[PDB]
Amino acid sequence: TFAKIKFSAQIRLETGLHIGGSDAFAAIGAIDSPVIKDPITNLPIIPGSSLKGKMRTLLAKVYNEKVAEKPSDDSDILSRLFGNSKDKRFKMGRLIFRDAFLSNADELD
RNA sequence: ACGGAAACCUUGAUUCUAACGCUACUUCUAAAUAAGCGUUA
Repeated sequence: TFAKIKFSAQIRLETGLHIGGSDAFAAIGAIDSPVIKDPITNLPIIPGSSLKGKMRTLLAKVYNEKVAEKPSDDSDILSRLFGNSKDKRFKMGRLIFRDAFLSNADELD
């Protein structure tokens, strides 16, 4: 059965978040450590690469049953969802992450 | 059988050290617990 399930949620920060972007890329920021933003709305975002990497690192301490010096000698559980470039049968995972844009700018205003 | 696959803008950092809400200034100035004894008898 070919289906696609979509875990949707609202990530509410409970402390200040600093994902951090390049100084000249996310606009020229006067501050020394700017956060990553949307190139048009100039609102902070949570890129899907951030969530994917942090989730893979966290589940790499639980569902690995061993240690890995690279994200290639990983468990089948992590490879099947996030992907492994050197494995033929998991060259792309079953999880697709998305950028998380600001959703409550009205409420903040 | 998508110039594509895999990749945390990440690790370590105390908005901290020093500093008397302090110096000067009389609750003070005059003041008898005292005055009046009528008229009748």
